[PDB]
Amino acid sequence: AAAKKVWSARRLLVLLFTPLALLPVVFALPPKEGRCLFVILLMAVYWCTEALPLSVTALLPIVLFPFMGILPSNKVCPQYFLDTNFLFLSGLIMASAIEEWNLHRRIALKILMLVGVQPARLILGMMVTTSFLSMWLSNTASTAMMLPIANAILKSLFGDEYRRNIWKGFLISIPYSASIGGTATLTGTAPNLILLGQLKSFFPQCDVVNFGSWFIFAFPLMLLFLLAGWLWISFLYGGNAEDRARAVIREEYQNLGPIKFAEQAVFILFCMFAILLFTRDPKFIPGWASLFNPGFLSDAVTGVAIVTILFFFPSQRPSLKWWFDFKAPNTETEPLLTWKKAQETVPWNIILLLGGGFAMAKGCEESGLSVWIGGQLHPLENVPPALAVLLITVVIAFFTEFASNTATIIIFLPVLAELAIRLRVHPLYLMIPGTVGCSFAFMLPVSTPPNSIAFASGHLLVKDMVRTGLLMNLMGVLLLSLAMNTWAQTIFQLGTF
Amino acid sequence: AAAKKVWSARRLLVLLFTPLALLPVVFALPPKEGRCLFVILLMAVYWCTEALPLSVTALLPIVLFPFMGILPSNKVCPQYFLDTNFLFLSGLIMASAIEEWNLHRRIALKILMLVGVQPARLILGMMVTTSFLSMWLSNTASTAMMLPIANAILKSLFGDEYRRNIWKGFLISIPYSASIGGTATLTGTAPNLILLGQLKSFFPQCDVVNFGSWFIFAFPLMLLFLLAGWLWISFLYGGNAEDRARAVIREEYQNLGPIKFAEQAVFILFCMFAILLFTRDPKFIPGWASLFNPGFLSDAVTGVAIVTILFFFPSQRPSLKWWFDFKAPNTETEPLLTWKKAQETVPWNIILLLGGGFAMAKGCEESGLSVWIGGQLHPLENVPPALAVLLITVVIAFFTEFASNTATIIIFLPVLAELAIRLRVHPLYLMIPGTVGCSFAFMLPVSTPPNSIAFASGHLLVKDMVRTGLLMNLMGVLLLSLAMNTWAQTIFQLGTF
Ligand SMILES: CC(C)CCC[C@@H](C)[C@H]1CC[C@H]2[C@@H]3CC=C4C[C@@H](O)CC[C@]4(C)[C@H]3CC[C@]12C
Ligand SMILES: CC(C)CCC[C@@H](C)[C@H]1CC[C@H]2[C@@H]3CC=C4C[C@@H](O)CC[C@]4(C)[C@H]3CC[C@]12C
Ligand SMILES: CC(C)CCC[C@@H](C)[C@H]1CC[C@H]2[C@@H]3CC=C4C[C@@H](O)CC[C@]4(C)[C@H]3CC[C@]12C
Ligand SMILES: CC(C)CCC[C@@H](C)[C@H]1CC[C@H]2[C@@H]3CC=C4C[C@@H](O)CC[C@]4(C)[C@H]3CC[C@]12C
Ligand SMILES: CC(C)CCC[C@@H](C)[C@H]1CC[C@H]2[C@@H]3CC=C4C[C@@H](O)CC[C@]4(C)[C@H]3CC[C@]12C
Ligand SMILES: CC(C)CCC[C@@H](C)[C@H]1CC[C@H]2[C@@H]3CC=C4C[C@@H](O)CC[C@]4(C)[C@H]3CC[C@]12C
Ligand SMILES: CC(C)CCC[C@@H](C)[C@H]1CC[C@H]2[C@@H]3CC=C4C[C@@H](O)CC[C@]4(C)[C@H]3CC[C@]12C
Ligand SMILES: CC(C)CCC[C@@H](C)[C@H]1CC[C@H]2[C@@H]3CC=C4C[C@@H](O)CC[C@]4(C)[C@H]3CC[C@]12C
Ligand SMILES: CC(C)CCC[C@@H](C)[C@H]1CC[C@H]2[C@@H]3CC=C4C[C@@H](O)CC[C@]4(C)[C@H]3CC[C@]12C
Ligand SMILES: CC(C)CCC[C@@H](C)[C@H]1CC[C@H]2[C@@H]3CC=C4C[C@@H](O)CC[C@]4(C)[C@H]3CC[C@]12C
Ligand SMILES: CC(C)CCC[C@@H](C)[C@H]1CC[C@H]2[C@@H]3CC=C4C[C@@H](O)CC[C@]4(C)[C@H]3CC[C@]12C
Ligand SMILES: CC(C)CCC[C@@H](C)[C@H]1CC[C@H]2[C@@H]3CC=C4C[C@@H](O)CC[C@]4(C)[C@H]3CC[C@]12C
Ligand SMILES: CCCCCCCCCCCCCC
Ligand SMILES: CCCCCCCCCCCCCC
Ligand SMILES: CCCCCCCCCCCCCC
Ligand SMILES: CCCCCCCCCCCCCC
Ligand SMILES: CCCCCCCCCCCCCC
Ligand SMILES: CCCCCCCCCCCCCC
Ligand code: NA
Ligand code: NA
Repeated sequence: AAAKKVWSARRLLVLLFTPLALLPVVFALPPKEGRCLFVILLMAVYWCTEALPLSVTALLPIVLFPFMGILPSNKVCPQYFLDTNFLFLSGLIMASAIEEWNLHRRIALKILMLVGVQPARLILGMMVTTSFLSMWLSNTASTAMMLPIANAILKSLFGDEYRRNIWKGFLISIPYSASIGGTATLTGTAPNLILLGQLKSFFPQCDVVNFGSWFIFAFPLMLLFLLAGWLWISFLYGGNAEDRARAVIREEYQNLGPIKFAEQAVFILFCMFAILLFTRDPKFIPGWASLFNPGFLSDAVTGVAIVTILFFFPSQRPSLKWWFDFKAPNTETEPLLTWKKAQETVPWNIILLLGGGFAMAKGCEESGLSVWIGGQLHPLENVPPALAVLLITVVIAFFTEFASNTATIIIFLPVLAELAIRLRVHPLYLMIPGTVGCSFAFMLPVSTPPNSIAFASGHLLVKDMVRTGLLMNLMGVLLLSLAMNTWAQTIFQLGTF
Repeated sequence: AAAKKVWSARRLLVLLFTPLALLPVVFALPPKEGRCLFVILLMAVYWCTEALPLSVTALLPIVLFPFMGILPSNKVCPQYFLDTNFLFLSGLIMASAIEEWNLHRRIALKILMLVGVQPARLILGMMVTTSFLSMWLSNTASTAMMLPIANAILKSLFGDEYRRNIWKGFLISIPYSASIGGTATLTGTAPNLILLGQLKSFFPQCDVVNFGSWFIFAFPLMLLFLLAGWLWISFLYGGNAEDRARAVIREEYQNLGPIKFAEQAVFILFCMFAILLFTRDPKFIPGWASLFNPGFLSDAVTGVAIVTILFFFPSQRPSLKWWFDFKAPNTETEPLLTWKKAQETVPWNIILLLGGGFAMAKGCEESGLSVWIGGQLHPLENVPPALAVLLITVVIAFFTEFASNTATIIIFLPVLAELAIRLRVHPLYLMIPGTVGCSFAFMLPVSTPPNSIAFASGHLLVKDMVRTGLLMNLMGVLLLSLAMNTWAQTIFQLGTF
């Protein structure tokens, strides 16, 4: 009867009744901690229910922290453009340049010719390809470059319900596989570097964690959880015609024609971007960042420097004969990427969302909410450490679904640092589960910017990724427990304290 | 002969030959100061020559400051989203909402009916109206709301060279008049508040400057320089037909129809935005910011809070009968502004440009370049103070043309604070000329975000605003000298030290 009427006004009802519902939180715990917790929970609920646009919800700290006395306006505001947001923006512009010169179509056609016209084969091929792309680039970047290729693939092989279910699954596989791929390498995603820096600050003595040890630990996790995710996606979606389809694919590749100068320039800039990101500061061999002041350089500088080249590099072959040829027309050359096209194709909503995550994080530590959470976990000492770390990674994997991976790892890592020493257990035994599990962002679009990129297409529903990410998070937590129980205690020698 | 060939490749030639030309600067003065000066001059040249897009040039500090050892990456990047950038973004979104509901057309038609079909009358009317709008709102905001009205006006009265010259002049009058209007009131523009805060920090004893004194000092400057600018624009541009034109104007107003609920809601949100901005913290009567922690609240919080309402407020009249009427269709209501339309219509290039200004400013003080500049001005002591302040405001008015007003005022105000004490003159006699003259941004689009908004239309040329802003800056400097010589020495009692 009235259920349809209530469900029609879902937005305003949630907006007006969420602060009222979360009001007892403020009175439950100390004032600043209570107000910060109220802000965090309000932001999470508004993100999950889509009561406000993700960007608008991300701007909530600017209003809430100063009014509640948590952070000044001059402190919460600069958090929205930390250097990580520049790296993500530079990756987005690089992906925009890749799309704009039809390089994604060439890559997609190459993938179809290599793999074939089989939805399961194509899904798995992009799973491994995007994970490989994510071991060196950020998850948001790799997702922003792999949705163009995936959409080209779909428009290729498909030119009823099976098609559109394949659409849903074929597009859900990319952000998930990017989040999977970010975990194995320290350079793969920001939370790994956050873990390393926080370990250096908290524990100068502990130096067993490097690129090699982290890679040998987490690559099996990549393989296992990637296969598990691929099987889940395949089962949920998809369970002389082949010769004709391959003939059409080859005809389309020939219709693409020879590679243009702009495509080669964009691809070479991509290769330089990835190589400079990886070689900036490896932890086994020093990088080129050692040639300058320590701590002055980051991945944001590399990204911005690479992107700057796209805005003045010519898109056509420059010939010295033009200067001598007075008969040649005097027209300005087209750059690789104009700012107009970039501004049209850059998702600034994602930038604002990441900024909201950073701001809510800084509010969390500054208000003392993180210290309060660490203090509240004190009675978790009689509980055996194994399933204690199990429930810790469960709650971390289920809280990273609201904020970004970077925000949740910054919020929770010092809490785990205090908790591990307080419970006389090995710190890494709690350091690593949180860092890996924060990348398990699968429920909502706001969980990670890759998911927002996925719904940028419009073929994915919230309920679908909710249903998939439930079991994705479950298997991720189970494999984290397996890693902590079998081969983490020897690689990082964390089995003895 | 080859002049056309060289002028064809203006972009790359400037890009490659500007660092080479500015190379001796690094060796001329101490290393960090030299590198910072090189960055500032390179950014200014690239902005003036359009060698790179304004946003791309604004991103130069992220690459240059960390590589040159001036600022760390974690200290340059957050400068791009200081709270000044949220206030401007909120104003841009508010202007977008005003445009999206055709309120600008209603205001424009009202202006034509009040004024008449006369280009000089309309130009002057918008001069005073935009100056009035700028006494309480930021220059960028008021410009972003007044270009829509101006474009509606042009499409109204005009439906050969005289038309298009009127186009140029009619569109140049808005950003200029906004920059004029920002100076008279402390709340008018950010540099006035920067002056007040820097005066409080440097000179706690000096408290003669308040809202009333600044207003009575600078309102005559508004009137004089506004009339001078209006005469210059009129002379440069523009030097029973009237009844029929007025009949068409009235017919268009009737075609607009009755004001919709969305238009009234947007206008009321505008009024609340302006009132809350003005009453947040007046310096003669305390505002509502005194109800909270001191220094926690700013104009950014007010702007974001007001803009947040636009994204969930319904655009249609909500009736309680809908709940009882079970036969009514159950469709979601349209909000006042969706995030998609805002993201389409927000000029993020302006946000990046302002961030580049903030970053280059912080690089300027951190590297010691500001202290070096202050030390170099030591031999300017035998020169009489009058024409010394004249040349000081000349160089300030001619340097604010490259960076934003906020960036240049932050860069130069501490330098003037040291210089005034070093030359045993009244500090305000140097405080005020710099603050007012930094708002004299008239040469280039990068001089102030209002100018970028002006070229957002595309009917303005660089040479035209260069030609106009030359004399605009000249008259502004002359009137600053007049104010410093006649009625500043009594209002601020700065004639005796
Ligand atoms: C927003 C909707 C969708 C989810 C539910 C949120 C609200 C109703 C829930 C979430 C967690 C809840 C709190 C959990 C624990 C406590 C401590 C107790 O001593 C008093 C009640 C209090 C403070 C609860 C109040 C209600 C609460 C804030
Ligand atoms: C996880 C699901 C069930 C609920 C949604 C998450 C939020 C709203 C829940 C999860 C656990 C909850 C907390 C559990 C226990 C306490 C201690 C009590 O003295 C005050 C409330 C407080 C601090 C709760 C606040 C609300 C809380 C943070
Ligand atoms: C083996 C015979 C039949 C075919 C030849 C192999 C071809 C199709 C394979 C071999 C190596 C492959 C490349 C390996 C890695 C990458 C990087 C990835 O980001 C996009 C796809 C791309 C660029 C692949 C395209 C297809 C490729 C070029
Ligand atoms: C191929 C394109 C993308 C350019 C990148 C080339 C890479 C491989 C180059 C460029 C700069 C180089 C670094 C420059 C300086 C040093 C310091 C030295 O004590 C050890 C080697 C090391 C750390 C180099 C390693 C290789 C390096 C990172
Ligand atoms: C590096 C030294 C030589 C100075 C800089 C020379 C630059 C400005 C010159 C060298 C070669 C030139 C290119 C040669 C040929 C063409 C094709 C024609 O449609 C004009 C643009 C374009 C694309 C020229 C742009 C300018 C250019 C790139
Ligand atoms: C919302 C963000 C900032 C943090 C995530 C939710 C936090 C506040 C929740 C998640 C799980 C919660 C804990 C769950 C169970 C217990 C056991 C008992 O002693 C009550 C408090 C305590 C220790 C809770 C404290 C609050 C807690 C840590
Ligand atoms: C970029 C173009 C358009 C404008 C001109 C910029 C270059 C050529 C100019 C601007 C200011 C100049 C500097 C001004 C003063 C000095 C100090 C002197 O002891 C050595 C030369 C040196 C260091 C000049 C070198 C050339 C210079 C850097
Ligand atoms: C204003 C026009 C003429 C030039 C463009 C502005 C820049 C490039 C000019 C204006 C004034 C110039 C400065 C004037 C005097 C000196 C002192 C000398 O020991 C080193 C160079 C230095 C520090 C110059 C550097 C370049 C400079 C800052
Ligand atoms: C005097 C007779 C002939 C006509 C009636 C006067 C009308 C046309 C005038 C009187 C006051 C005027 C308003 C005064 C101030 C503003 C705010 C400005 O931001 C937009 C125009 C607007 C909204 C004006 C519109 C025209 C207006 C309503
Ligand atoms: C009309 C719409 C836009 C709402 C704004 C109303 C304005 C005029 C109201 C709202 C909040 C008010 C302030 C609330 C509290 C105080 C502190 C008191 O010691 C002096 C008055 C002062 C400073 C009020 C001044 C008037 C004020 C600023
Ligand atoms: C404040 C209390 C009453 C709870 C919140 C009630 C809100 C959700 C209700 C009250 C009146 C309602 C509006 C009444 C009429 C219409 C027209 C119809 O096309 C549905 C949408 C719309 C625009 C409704 C949207 C939801 C609404 C604004
Ligand atoms: C580029 C930004 C950061 C600053 C603006 C330009 C600065 C560097 C320029 C503008 C005018 C210049 C001054 C002009 C004249 C003199 C007199 C003599 O003693 C040489 C140095 C000195 C004192 C110059 C120092 C540098 C200076 C202050
Ligand atoms: C004085 C009371 C403090 C605790 C309650 C604060 C409630 C703030 C609600 C903000 C809602 C913003 C979105 C509409
Ligand atoms: C104890 C000092 C602060 C008291 C008020 C805290 C809550 C303020 C909420 C402001 C909400 C503004 C929404 C636009
Ligand atoms: C035979 C190979 C021809 C290659 C042509 C394209 C070269 C593109 C180079 C881009 C370099 C970008 C960084 C300077
Ligand atoms: C070691 C030399 C330091 C001084 C010169 C630095 C030159 C930097 C040029 C950067 C140009 C960026 C736009 C192409
Ligand atoms: C004295 C330590 C720094 C030496 C080098 C200074 C100049 C660096 C320029 C880097 C330019 C990078 C362009 C992409
Ligand atoms: C008779 C007057 C009718 C007015 C209808 C429109 C009212 C709009 C109110 C907007 C309020 C925005 C802040 C809550
Ligand atoms: Na997350
Ligand atoms: Na300026």
